Amino acid sequence: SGAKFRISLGLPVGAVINCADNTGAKNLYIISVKGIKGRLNRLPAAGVGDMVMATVKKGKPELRKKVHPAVVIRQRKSYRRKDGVFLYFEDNAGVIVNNKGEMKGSAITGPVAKECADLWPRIASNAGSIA
Amino acid sequence: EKTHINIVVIGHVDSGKSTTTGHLIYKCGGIDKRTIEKFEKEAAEMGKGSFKYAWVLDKLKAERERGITIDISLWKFETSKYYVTIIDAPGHRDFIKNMITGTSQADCAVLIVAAGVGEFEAGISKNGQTREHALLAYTLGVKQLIVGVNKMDSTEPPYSQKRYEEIVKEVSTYIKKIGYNPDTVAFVPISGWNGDNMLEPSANMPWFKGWKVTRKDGNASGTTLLEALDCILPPTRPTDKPLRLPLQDVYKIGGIGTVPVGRVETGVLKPGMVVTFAPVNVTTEVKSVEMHHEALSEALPGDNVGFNVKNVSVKDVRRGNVAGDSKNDPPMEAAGFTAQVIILNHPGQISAGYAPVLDCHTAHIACKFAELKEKIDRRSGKKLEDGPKFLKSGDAAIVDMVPGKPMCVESFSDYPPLGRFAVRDMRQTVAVGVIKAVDKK
Amino acid sequence: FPMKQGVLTHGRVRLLLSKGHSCYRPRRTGERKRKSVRGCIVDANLSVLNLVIVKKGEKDIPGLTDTTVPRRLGPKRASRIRKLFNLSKEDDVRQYVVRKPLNKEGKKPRTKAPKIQR
RNA sequence: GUCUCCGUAGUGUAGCGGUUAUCACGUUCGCCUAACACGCGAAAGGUCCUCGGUUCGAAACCGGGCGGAAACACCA
RNA sequence: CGUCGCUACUACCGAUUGGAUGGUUUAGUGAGGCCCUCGGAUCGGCCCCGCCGGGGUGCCCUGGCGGAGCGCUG
RNA sequence: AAUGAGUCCACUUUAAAUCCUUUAACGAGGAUCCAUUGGAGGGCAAGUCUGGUGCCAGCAGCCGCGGUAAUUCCAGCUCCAA
RNA sequence: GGUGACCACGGGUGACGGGGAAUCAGGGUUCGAUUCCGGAGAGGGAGCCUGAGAAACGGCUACCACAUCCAAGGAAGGCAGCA
RNA sequence: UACCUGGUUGAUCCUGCCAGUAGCAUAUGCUUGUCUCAAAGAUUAAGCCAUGCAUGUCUAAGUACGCACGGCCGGUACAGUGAAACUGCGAAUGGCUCAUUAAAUCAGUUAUGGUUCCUUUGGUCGCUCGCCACUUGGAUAACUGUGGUAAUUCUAGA
Ligand SMILES: [Mg+2]
Ligand SMILES: [Mg+2]
Ligand SMILES: [Mg+2]
Ligand SMILES: [Mg+2]
Ligand SMILES: [Mg+2]
Ligand SMILES: [Mg+2]
Ligand SMILES: [Mg+2]
Ligand SMILES: [Mg+2]
Ligand SMILES: [Mg+2]
Repeated sequence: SGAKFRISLGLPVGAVINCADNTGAKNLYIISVKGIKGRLNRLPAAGVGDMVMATVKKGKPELRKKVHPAVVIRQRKSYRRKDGVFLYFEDNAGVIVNNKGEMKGSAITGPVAKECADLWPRIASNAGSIA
Repeated sequence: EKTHINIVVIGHVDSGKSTTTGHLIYKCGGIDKRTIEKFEKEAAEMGKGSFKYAWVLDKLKAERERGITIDISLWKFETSKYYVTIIDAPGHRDFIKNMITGTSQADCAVLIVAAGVGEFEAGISKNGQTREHALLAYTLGVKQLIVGVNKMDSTEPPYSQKRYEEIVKEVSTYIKKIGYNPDTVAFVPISGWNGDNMLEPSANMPWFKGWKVTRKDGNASGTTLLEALDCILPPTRPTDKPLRLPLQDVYKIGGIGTVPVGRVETGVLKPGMVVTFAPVNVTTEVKSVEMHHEALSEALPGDNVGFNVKNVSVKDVRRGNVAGDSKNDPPMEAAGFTAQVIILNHPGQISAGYAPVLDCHTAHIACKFAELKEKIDRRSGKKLEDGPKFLKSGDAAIVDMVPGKPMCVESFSDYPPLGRFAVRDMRQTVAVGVIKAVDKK
Repeated sequence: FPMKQGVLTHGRVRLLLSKGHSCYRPRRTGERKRKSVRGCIVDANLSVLNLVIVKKGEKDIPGLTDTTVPRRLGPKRASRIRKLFNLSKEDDVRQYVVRKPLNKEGKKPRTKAPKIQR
């Protein structure tokens, strides 16, 4: 199998990231991160490959005032990939999925982090490229 | 060259139907190595690695996600003696109508039986389907079948002689009651996932000498499942009778329109000849005929053929219709038909009026008893009583039927594969019947 | 993808190839089509490498430097046979042409000579 | 195909594994008026979509199948 | 004849710095082609000319290896 | 007595056919080898016929018909127009 | 400076223009996507090679939207032609 | 064919609209025996297209050493029939559609003394004083051979 290693998160609650799928949503506003137990005063933060709860602030009106599961596919914060490579992306981007992991949309614009691609097979199939 | 037959693989859930079928296909020149390598890549990506051979036929997203065979799928592989296309049954009581559909359009049947400890016994039980699949194959009209014993490496100890002999005995003791002769039925110990005893004789199990069959037409004795597939007797194809096509599925392909696909029961189908569909009563002209990505000029009986009819939408003709020649006598709606049902397993008493689902050929539509005419003995059409009040399991009876939803049926005397039907209720097999008379509109 | 002289890189590039450049023949007159070509610098990532011997070694390579296959058909121009056979001026130019002897089983044997030009 | 929900007098549709009931009507309906209308009186009216299992017995506990009502997939 | 009360249908106003789909555009970024100024991966000619050679008679008519004149050139 | 509409040989046509025109032989007495579509209060040609329904069902472009004796609805018959 | 109540400019068109069609006292009112002539376009734009003639698309280049094959490294598209 | 009729009222003259009436042009319903013509995915989506075809071309008169056939008449450059290929020409016509387009397109009229023009036809082609001309040089096709890619009407080396 193989589990995901720890990476630098850099996307706390309240971050607005780009919406990289063709669902008609333009951005995702992260309201929480899945699997976060917590700590007093600590903001729950997410890296690439993390499932988050998000609301779209701008986009199609039938997606706006709801809570969607999303997965972070690109982050601007540099992270180490266990081989000495510190990688970061041009923008923070995620895609809208359901709780089972498959995307609401059908295509992804831009690259997808290898961590997210390895952890979510349904995202990796629609990924144009893996960085 | 080559003759056409159809084979259905029937058995219990998790007994290895789709995996066995896919590996038999791969060994018989079905698909190249890199396509199945990509299939295994995907299978590893989600998790279900052992289901990779199951993917060759289970192409749908839902089937691939659940790892469960839902719908019938076709695939072709050329063998030593002749061409064959395989019907992959679901193997679930939830999709029993689907396998009734699939078993109807098949000439032979491969009864896959699990050999691992526990799975065999769970298969042969009141909630099992190894009884049900074999019974319905005999009901719908599959005479010659083969029983294959799978998962020889799963059982403890692996490749055991005592296990296989016990399986053969326990299958034979009930297949005699169903109707198939174990002397004519070939028994093959196989392993689809490992690929054992399928194309070449085995090395892990030298104890198996070889199966033998004793038929009137010809005696055969092979070592692998392929040799058993070749020795299957050719069916009697009724080419002179008027054409009938029980419809399997409807597709709307880009640029060639809506192409009904169904098995040729009687007659011959050719391009440029006007057909009528019995239930919806729509006339249309056939453009072209093909099979398995290959065209045909003449479509012989017992062939899964796809033909393009002109100017009919995908919704107008749906799953379950019967197609036929417009010039020859057509299939027409059956307002009522007198059927000879034999009650197999029904706990409650049968009165005239309860509505089970009656599956004639491909489709499934519930029907209601109007009145029960005569209580008839278990064979020979021997009259016993006039006008019974109620019926019970273990008896035959002539009955007149009024379907709730419109349906077309044909008599067993005119078209023998049309006449076969089964009756289902209580989520079980309640009766077995054939149609002798039918009233048209 | 064949390599093109002058690309001056290792890897593949896309070039708008016109008539008579390389790696491209025009389907119709004036047509230029963009095509992918390998760079001229050779590295590990190749299928084949074309090599042409410029000068002979000390010994003979088996199957390569032996059994010299002749050029099929000789010169067709009158001046081009004059150079090859050192003709001065009009010295049996008709009969100094190269005659091609062709032999087939059912064929009745015959010699073949070209229509010499200029 | 795959899932998600809804489906009880003719509609309004409460419901409780020991009872599908009532309500507003709609109708019927004595009840007036030539006829109305206006009032007066009463009634009927339910397989709980449907069929099963569970259960001492279930509409409902569980599952199916059918329709609708939403998606999601679906390329010889 | 009008208000009021009940039931339908049709439009109107209306917070929501409402929403959606078109069209035309400012500004920013800007593929690609074309033109100009460079550029020079390569391919040919002359100067070949270390030499054997040479004929009107060391003074070559050149039939080739070969360096390369390490220039002039297209 | 006369004919076709159809069966159908040949010719003809035509790139090759088809069709038309010719032409053998069959082919009409419910000549069952069967003419329909809309109407009959007025506008607007045609019934104050008969049987049902009873302000219901329905008809009705408009006037209007129908609440138990309907020239108007549903039908039969008979008529009208093309 | 130039154009405008002699209607500029702007907007709409369910507008390709014309020869023509329907109707028919006379006058008119509507219709002309449609076989003849002229124009425009080849999914939307844009830029070009060749050639006397093209801003050609049953030619090319790029972007956008769709969309085919793939061994995922690439490659190939334009039926408002006849079906 | 230069035409009217029913409906406001207790009844009458009007105004006035509604309804009737006839044609054609789309669809639809019912019906349909013969024969001659004949429109036909324009209206909505100038929306999307599988497959197949729709543009190729040689005379005596540009280039044949393909055997791919073949007359040889036999001591000869080339008999001839000709694949392929080079060269030349065509592929800017035709066909489809009507989205754009409101002095724009288009119609009639007129001009290019303000321009270009393949092809055909007709002129012009000794008008020029200036060590191959009895004919000059090199390359490349087709062709042989070695291949690369999963793939293409992709192409490289010799
Ligand atoms: Mg705090
Ligand atoms: Mg010459
Ligand atoms: Mg009448
Ligand atoms: Mg327009
Ligand atoms: Mg026009
Ligand atoms: Mg035109
Ligand atoms: Mg154009
Ligand atoms: Mg263009
Ligand atoms: Mg030219």
